[PDB]
Amino acid sequence: TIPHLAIDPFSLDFFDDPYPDQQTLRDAGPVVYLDKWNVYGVARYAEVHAVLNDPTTFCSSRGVGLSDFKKEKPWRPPSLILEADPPAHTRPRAVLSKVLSPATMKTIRDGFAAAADAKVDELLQRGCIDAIADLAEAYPLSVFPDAMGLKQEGREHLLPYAGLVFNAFGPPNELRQTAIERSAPHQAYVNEQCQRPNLAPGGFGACIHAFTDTGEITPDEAPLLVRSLLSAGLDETVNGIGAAVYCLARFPGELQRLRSDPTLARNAFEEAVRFESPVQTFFRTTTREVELGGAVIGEGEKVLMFLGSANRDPRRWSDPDLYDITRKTSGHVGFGSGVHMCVGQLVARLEGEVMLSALARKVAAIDIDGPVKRRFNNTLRGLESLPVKLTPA
Ligand code: HEM
Ligand SMILES: COc1ccc(C(=O)O)cc1
Ligand SMILES: [Cl-]
Ligand SMILES: [Mg+2]
Repeated sequence: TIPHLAIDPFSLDFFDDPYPDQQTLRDAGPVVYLDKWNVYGVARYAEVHAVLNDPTTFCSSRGVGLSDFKKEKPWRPPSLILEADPPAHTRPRAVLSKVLSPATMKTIRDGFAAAADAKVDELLQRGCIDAIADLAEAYPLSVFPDAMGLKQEGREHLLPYAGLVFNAFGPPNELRQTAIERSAPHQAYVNEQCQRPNLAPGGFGACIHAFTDTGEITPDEAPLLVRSLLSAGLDETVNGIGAAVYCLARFPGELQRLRSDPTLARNAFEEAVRFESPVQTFFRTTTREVELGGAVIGEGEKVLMFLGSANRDPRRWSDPDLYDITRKTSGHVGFGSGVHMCVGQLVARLEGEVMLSALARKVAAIDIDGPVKRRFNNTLRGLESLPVKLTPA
């Protein structure tokens, strides 16, 4: 009843061009079985959405990577939020929600916007730049470590650690094993910065610690919760901004619409998140036997959700392969859905909005002018190098 496929969704060949294989995964059936890794897969929008919104059956506390925490040891102590189910999930989630709240966005918006404007003006003086290293990476590194309240020393470990986190959700292939091997210096840096004295008062990390006074988290929970914000947030946002720049270069009509109404910047970034889905995949583990789209899945089984495929499923989206900055993007699963839906989504949207606003107001054209290179990661989709020439408005 369940079709078995040999597609490896963690192979370099798949990362290089995943979209034909994603259609094969969708059209095979609502539920497939991937023989390469012995997991179930759901690639259509309806089942991916249903699984995300059924946390008592499709749980997160046994890991959201391939590894089942009931069978194997986690490579680092489990996240208190990502790798937890309700009710244990609830109070750490509430703390991060308040630390990254709408009210908090007011305190950082002016500096985040000012840094984006300044970066675009700096890049316009150079003309020919790498939109990853010099923009998609440089901009988040210029605002987010400061807003966390990190010291200057050691920040060279931040991008390597985020790459490791997302490679470690994958299967035990070369990308994962290379990342975890000799990763101790990255872990040691990150764990040290999670201690209260190393976090600047007023920043995100210090505010997490301040919530230990309230009873929502204990002081011994706060370092692991800070760790969540040094794990998530950097690489996915880098990849989303780089994909937006790529899209505005490949779809010049959409850059022109954005230039004509810069208030479309926020939705232009949301559409980039749907289009690219920087987080391609996550797993759940079944807590009981369950029927899903006619498929009977046993207990204790890993279920792979193709978020990127769900965001391109023609059963749900018109012209899913087009970048459309006025698309009604509500309902996309690029940030997840349900109790775990990205608690950092307002920070992500702020960074993406203000960068795309700066481009909309200052740049007349974005032309690819060098070899484009893909960045390979077991969980993240994104570019390594994007040489462009920026023409000033
Ligand atoms: C475009 C950028 C981003 C994308 C595509 C993204 C994607 C996601 C997705 C798909 C989830 C759901 C995980 C699941 O269901 O298991 C998630 C959760 C989460 N994200 Fe993001 N994220 C982004 C930016 C950020 C930022 C900027 C931060 C921090 C400031 C962040 C921190 C988190 C955390 C802590 C969670 C766990 C929430 C929970 O389990 O309740 N992410 N993210
Ligand atoms: C969605 O990606 C992540 C990765 C790590 C964490 C965490 O370490 O809590 C949360 C979300
Ligand atoms: Cl760590
Ligand atoms: Mg400082």
